[PDB]
Amino acid sequence: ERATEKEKRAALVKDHAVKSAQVYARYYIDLVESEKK
Amino acid sequence: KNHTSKNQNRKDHRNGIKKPKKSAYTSHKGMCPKYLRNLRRSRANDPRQSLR
Amino acid sequence: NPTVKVFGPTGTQVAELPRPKVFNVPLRPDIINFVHTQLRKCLRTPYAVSRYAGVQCTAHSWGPGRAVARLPRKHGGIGAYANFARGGHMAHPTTVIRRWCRKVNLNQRRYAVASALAASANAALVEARGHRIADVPSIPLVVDTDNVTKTKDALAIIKAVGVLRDVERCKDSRHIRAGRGKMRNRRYITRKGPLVIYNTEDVARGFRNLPGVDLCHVSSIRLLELAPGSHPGRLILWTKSAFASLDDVYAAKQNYTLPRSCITQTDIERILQSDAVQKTFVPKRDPLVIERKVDPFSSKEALARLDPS
Amino acid sequence: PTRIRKSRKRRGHRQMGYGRVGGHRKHPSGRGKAGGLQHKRTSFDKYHPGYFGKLGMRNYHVRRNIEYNPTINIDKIWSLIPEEQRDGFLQRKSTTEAPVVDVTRFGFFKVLGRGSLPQCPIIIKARYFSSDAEKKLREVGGVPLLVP
Amino acid sequence: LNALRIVDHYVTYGEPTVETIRNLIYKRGFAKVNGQRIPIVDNNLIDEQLSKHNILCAE
Amino acid sequence: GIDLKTGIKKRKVERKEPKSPNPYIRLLHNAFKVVYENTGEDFTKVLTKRLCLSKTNRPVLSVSRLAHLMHKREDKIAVVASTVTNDERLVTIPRMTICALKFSATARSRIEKAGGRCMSFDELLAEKPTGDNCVLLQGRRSCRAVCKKFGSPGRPNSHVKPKGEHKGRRGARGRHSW
RNA sequence: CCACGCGCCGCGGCGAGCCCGAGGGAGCCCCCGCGGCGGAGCGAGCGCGAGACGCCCCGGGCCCGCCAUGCCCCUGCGGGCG
Repeated sequence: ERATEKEKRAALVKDHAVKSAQVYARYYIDLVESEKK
Repeated sequence: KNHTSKNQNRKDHRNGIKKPKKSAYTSHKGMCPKYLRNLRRSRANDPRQSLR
Repeated sequence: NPTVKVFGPTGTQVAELPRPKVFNVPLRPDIINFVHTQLRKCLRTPYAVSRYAGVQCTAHSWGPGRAVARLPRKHGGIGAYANFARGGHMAHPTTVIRRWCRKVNLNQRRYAVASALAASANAALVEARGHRIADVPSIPLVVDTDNVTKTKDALAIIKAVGVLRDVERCKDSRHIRAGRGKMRNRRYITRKGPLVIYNTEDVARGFRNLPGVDLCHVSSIRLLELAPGSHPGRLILWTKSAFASLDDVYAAKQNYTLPRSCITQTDIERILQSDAVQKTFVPKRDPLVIERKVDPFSSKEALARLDPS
Repeated sequence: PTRIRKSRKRRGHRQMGYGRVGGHRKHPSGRGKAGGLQHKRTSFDKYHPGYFGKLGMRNYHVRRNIEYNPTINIDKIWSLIPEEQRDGFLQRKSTTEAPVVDVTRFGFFKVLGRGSLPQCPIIIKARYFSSDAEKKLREVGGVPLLVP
Repeated sequence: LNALRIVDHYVTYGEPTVETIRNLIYKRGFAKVNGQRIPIVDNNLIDEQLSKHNILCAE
Repeated sequence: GIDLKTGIKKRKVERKEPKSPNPYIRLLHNAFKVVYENTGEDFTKVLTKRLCLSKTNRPVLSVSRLAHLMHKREDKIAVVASTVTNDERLVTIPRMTICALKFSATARSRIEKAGGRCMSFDELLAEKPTGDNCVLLQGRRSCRAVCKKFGSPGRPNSHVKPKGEHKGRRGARGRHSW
């Protein structure tokens, strides 16, 4: 059961990461643009 | 050397600068006797009382 | 309650005797070794050097200006009266006022002999001590040996109860020892063999000249005989009378109660495998994975773990 | 054992644990408890109060047996009573045949009252009794008696 | 910032760029789990100690 | 060079193993440690350290103290890590279940006559290894004569008796006699 | 280095107890075996003399002696209760 929980948790972190990496990238790009405007 | 205070503050701060310990703050040493007698008289009644 | 078997001179089981309480006593190697060490020091004979040694000659320091060391010198100028001087006293002379004997409490001495007797009844300890006991039919060995006055009779009884290989291990082991011990009246060393304990029987003459065989009476069981080298585990050939009277000798100690039996390592292991402890045991959280560092940017598989996208 | 001693672990170290600046020297501070009021005054003050001076009356010869005053507390009087007798005495209470203890036979001349006594009435005999001894014994119903 | 000025001679300081932070966290980053220096090679270790703070992954 | 001498304050010495040559004490300490590793019950964490203590740290507990301590809880099994001893002062001992490292013969007879059971640490491990219905009790550590004399006598606030006979006026008859 | 005395620590036996004292026992390491030390303290002494708590530790409270002081009262510079 512990291995099953570990597999489930690993996917949740990977999913959070595939989304956050893209959300945060927009934030960094927007920060450069916002100061310029 | 007749006198040196060098190193003295390194020795003091090596394992020192120690607090005066608890039970020194709440000590009754030097408290007025009349107040201390009143405290004992008040304590010896009902829940605070510790006699049989 | 277990009963030990009593063998005859022929070596056949003849009768059974109930087990004495002394064997049940806990086996304490630490107590037997402490009591063994102090008792063997008590037997020591006092040695010392002469008081007048190295101070018989007349030597006074030459003093400064003579281009010589200041140590006391004889009329010749020969160094004397010093530890570093040939013909000089010891810096700290050996003295007879040393306390050769140590002291043990009677209870502690009684505890050590009770534990040594218990070790004798443990077969593993006797074999570990180096006795040959594979042939011997039961440990403890109790034999109905009548008054044996002939060594040949004693050898026959010992062959028939299996103690012969131990008697031969000690006979073939006699050698001249190493060191200056030879010159000091300690020339030959032989192995230690079976210990005969006897009560109301003349078995001493028969077994006295057997090699490695030592004899003792049940009233004065000696610890040094019971634990040779501080190691408990003596092969003990008990006579029927001696074994029967062991529980009577222990009563004769006016106010001594044999130490109460305690668990063994095997008993502790069995409890640690018992259902009650296993029910209490709780499973631990899974450990952490350390994983040695690798450059993430070095490979896309490495980068993926930190950055999936 | 000499082999297990620290001195045999100081071989090769020269001074042997005594210091290069000041080595072991013959009696450096003087022989015995000397200098008590002068250079060792600090030690005698910090650890020995009452070492110096005369305190009270001097008896040229003390009679040790005359000043021997063994004492017993009221709590232990019942232990002198053997266990077999003790349980029966306690259960039956009893004033007609109460237990009688002569502490002097057991080796004690004075009774004191440190603890408490069981309710059973008990007659206690001694050469002297404390005030509490008498009060606690009388309250239990026991009689404090003097012994010739 | 007042404490840092006292120790200025011993240190060098500046505002870090996001790429500088990423390179330090990825190439040289090591955790402090159980007072041990555990290398951060996966998003699992960060999740384990920082899920309460919502810091699930390296990003 | 790394500066490890700042907020770091040395290491402490705590006895992790019993110095007892007795094989029995080592057998129980290892057993109670095995239970503690598998189930981290705090009753077992203390028992494991109470078996590693010294004789001075492990004081005697009489059947009189145990009666007073278990006055409200007769059902609970007293667990003492030292010797249980008799108190001739207490005429009647109550029934109590006590587990100890040793019971004096006079104490053992009294507890059994009362109907109480004198357990042993091995028996406690077999029945209640985690320590359910059991109270870890301790004797008074600072009851030793050696503890009473610890300190500097002759200091104004010390309140400790001097080690020798002394028998003199200076320093004793009050603050002024110094 | 050894002896002896003191302090502290660890360990073993036993436990309000504990103890190879000198010795004695046909008796060698076995058995038996007092003081002593601890268990009560304090006061110059006369003398008097501890319970109320308390896992432990500490602090407080209370009790004992010494030192005062106020009452009460017996068998009275004596006892008690503060």
